[PDB]
Amino acid sequence: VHLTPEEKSAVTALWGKVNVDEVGGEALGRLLVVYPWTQRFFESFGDLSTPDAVMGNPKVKAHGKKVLGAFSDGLAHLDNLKGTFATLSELHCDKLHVDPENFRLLGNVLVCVLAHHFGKEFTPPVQAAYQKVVAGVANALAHKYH
Amino acid sequence: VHLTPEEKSAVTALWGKVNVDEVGGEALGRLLVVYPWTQRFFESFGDLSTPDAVMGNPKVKAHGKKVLGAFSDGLAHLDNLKGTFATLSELHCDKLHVDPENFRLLGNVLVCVLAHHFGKEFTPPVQAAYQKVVAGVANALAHKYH
Amino acid sequence: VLSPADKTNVKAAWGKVGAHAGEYGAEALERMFLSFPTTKTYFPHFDLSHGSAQVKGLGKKVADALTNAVAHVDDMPNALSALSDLHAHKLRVDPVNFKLLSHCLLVTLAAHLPAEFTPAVHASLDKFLASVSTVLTSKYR
Amino acid sequence: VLSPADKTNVKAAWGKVGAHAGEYGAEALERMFLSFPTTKTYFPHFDLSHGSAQVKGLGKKVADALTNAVAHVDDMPNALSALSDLHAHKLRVDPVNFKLLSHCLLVTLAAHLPAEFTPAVHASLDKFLASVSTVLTSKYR
Ligand code: HEM
Ligand code: HEM
Ligand code: HEM
Ligand code: HEM
Repeated sequence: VHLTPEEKSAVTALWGKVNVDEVGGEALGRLLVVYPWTQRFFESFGDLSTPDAVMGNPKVKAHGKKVLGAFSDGLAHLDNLKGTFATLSELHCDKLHVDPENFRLLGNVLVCVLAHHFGKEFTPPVQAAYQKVVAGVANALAHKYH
Repeated sequence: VHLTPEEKSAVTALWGKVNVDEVGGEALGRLLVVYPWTQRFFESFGDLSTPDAVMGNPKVKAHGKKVLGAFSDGLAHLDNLKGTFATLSELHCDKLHVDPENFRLLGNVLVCVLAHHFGKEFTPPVQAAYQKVVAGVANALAHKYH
Repeated sequence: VLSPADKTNVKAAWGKVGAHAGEYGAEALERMFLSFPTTKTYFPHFDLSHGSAQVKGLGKKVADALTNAVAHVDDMPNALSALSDLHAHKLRVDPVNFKLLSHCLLVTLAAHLPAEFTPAVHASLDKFLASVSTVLTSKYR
Repeated sequence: VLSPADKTNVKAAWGKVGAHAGEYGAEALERMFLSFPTTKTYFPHFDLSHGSAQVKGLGKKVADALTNAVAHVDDMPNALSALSDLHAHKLRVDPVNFKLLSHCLLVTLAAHLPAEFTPAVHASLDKFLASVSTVLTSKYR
C-alpha cells in the first residue's frame, strides 16, 4: 500500500511455493490459539478445548482453506483489493458480524506462519511487502462496514 | 473516509463558533498534560512541569494556534486532505521526526475539547463527523512518511 | 498506576455525575456506535437507534460497573472479575474496542462536566478508563 | 498474566536463542524499520542501513533485556525498572510502537526457531512480549 514492482514480484514468487490449504488451516488454527477470543464465531465447530484440538479440528481446517483460498485469489488483484473484496466485506459486516480487527489479527498470524514455514527466505524486505498485502486485504474487507 | 452531506454541514456549522487560537492552545496543552510523553517534541518550550504550567505556557499557546490554524485551513478541503497536507506531512517526517500516532492523540484531545467547550451541542452525530475529520487529517499528515 | 490525585479526581468527577451515570453510559455507547461503526458488530441483536431501550439498559449496567470500580479503585480486579470473565469467555469483544468506548465515555463526561473536566481531571479519567479496560481484558488469554 | 506454562514455554524458546540474542534483536529492529517506517521517527540519529553498528548494538541490548526478563519472569517490573524509567522519562516512545517491535521479534523467532515455534509457544511468546511492553510503558503517566 502501495507495493513497488519489486515487492509485487517478491510476493508472487513466495506465494507460488505456498500450500494454500495447509497454510490456511495453520493460520486459522493459530488465530484461535493465540487470540482465543476469535473462537466466538466458531461455537459450531466442535472441539476447541486445547491447542492440539484446535489445530487438528477438521472444521477449523476447512474454514482455513476457504479463507486463505479467497486471500490467495485476491493476490491476483493487488491493484484492486477494494473492488475484489467489496461483496465479501458487505457479507462480513451485514450477516457475519465480524469485527474487522479480526482481519488484522489473521494477517499478523499469517505473517508469523510464513516466517515459520519459509525461515530465512522470509527476509525483512519480503516481510515488509507481505505487511502491505495483509494490511491492504484487511482494509479492503473492512471498507464496506457501516 | 467520506463525510455525508449532513456531516460536512455539521462540521462547518460547529467550526463557525470555534476560536481557533483558543481551542488550539487548549488542545495542544491538554495533549501535553494527558499524554505527557508528547512533551518530547517541545523541549525548548519552557515550563511544562505541572498542568497549570502547561496550559498557561505562552509557547504552547502560540504553537497550538499555528497547528489548529493549519487544521482549520484544511476543513476548506475535506475532499482533498492528502493534497492539502502533503507539504506538512513531509515536514513532520523529514525534519520534525514526529511519530504520526501523535496526530491521532491530538485528534482525540481536540474532540474532547470540543465536547467540553460546546456541551450538549456536540451531539453524538456531530462527534461522529468530527471523528471522520480528525482521522482524515491524521491519515493525510501521515501519508508522505517513508 | 493510579496516583492518589488520580483517584481523588475520578471520585470527584464521577460523584458529580451522580444519578446521571446511567444516562451518560447510554450516551457513551451511542457515541461509540456512531463514531466507530465496527463496534456495532457486537450488537446484531440490538436496535441501536437513538433512544433504544436496549442501549439505555446496557448503558445503565456499564455505568453501574464503573461506579463499582470507582468505589473499589484500590481493588478493581476483584470488583470487575465477573465482568472480566464475561468479556473474555462469552462476549469476546476484541480488546481494541475498549479504547473506543473509553474515548466516548471521556467525551460524554466532558460534554456534561463544564466545571469539573479540567486538564488534570481529563488525564486522571483517561488513566482510570484505561485501567478498567486493562482489567476487563486481563483474562482474554 | 503469564501462566506458569507460559513461563516454561518462554524459557525453553528463548534459551534456544542463546548466543544469537544480538543477531535476532538487530534483525527484529530491521524488520520493524522496513515494515513499519513510522518507527524510524525515533531513530533520526542512527545509520539505519543494513549491518549498522548502531542497530547491532541496540539489538544486543534489547535482546539482553529480554534475557533478563525471561530469567526474572516472576518479577519483571523490578528487573526492568531502569529501562521503564528510561522509556517513560527520556525516550518517550509512543506506546503503540511496542506492539510493532513485539510483532517483529515474534516474526524473527518464528523464522529462526522452526522446531520450537508451536502454536502454544507462539501464544506464550506473544503474551510475554506484550507483558514486557506493558512493564516498559508502566511509568509513562
Ligand atoms: C483474509 C481474510 C478473510 C477472507 C479473505 C475471508 C473470506 C471468507 C469467505 C470467502 C467466506 C465464505 C463466504 C460465503 O460463504 O459466502 C467466509 C465466511 C466466513 N468468515 Fe471470513 N474471511 C477472512 C477472515 C475472517 C476472519 C478473521 C474471521 C473470524 C475470526 C472470519 C469469519 C468468517 C465466518 C464466521 C464465515 C462463515 C463461515 C461458515 O458459515 O461456515 N473471516 N470468509
Ligand atoms: C492536525 C495536526 C497538526 C497540524 C495540522 C500541524 C501543523 C504544524 C505547523 C503549521 C507547524 C509550523 C508552525 C509554524 O508556522 O511555525 C508545525 C510545527 C511543528 N509540529 Fe505540527 N501539527 C500537527 C500536529 C502535531 C503534533 C501532534 C505534534 C507533536 C506531538 C507536532 C509537532 C510539531 C513540532 C515539534 C513543530 C515545530 C515546533 C517548533 O518550531 O519548535 N505537530 N506543525
Ligand atoms: C468500560 C468498558 C466496559 C464496561 C465497564 C462494560 C460493562 C458491561 C456490563 C456491566 C455488561 C452487562 C453484563 C450482564 O448483563 O451480565 C456488559 C455487557 C456487554 N458488553 Fe461490555 N463493558 C465495557 C466495554 C465493552 C465494549 C467496548 C464492548 C463492544 C464494543 C462491549 C460489549 C458488550 C456486549 C455485546 C454485552 C452484552 C449485551 C447484551 O447482549 O445484553 N463492552 N458490559
Ligand atoms: C521489547 C521492547 C523493547 C525493549 C526490550 C527495549 C530495550 C531497550 C534497551 C535495552 C535500550 C538501551 C538502553 C541503554 O543503552 O541504556 C533501548 C534504547 C532505545 N529504545 Fe527501547 N526497547 C523496546 C522497545 C522500543 C521501541 C518499540 C522503540 C521505538 C520504536 C524503542 C526506542 C528506543 C530508542 C530510540 C533507544 C535509544 C537508542 C540510542 O540512541 O542509543 N524501544 N531500548
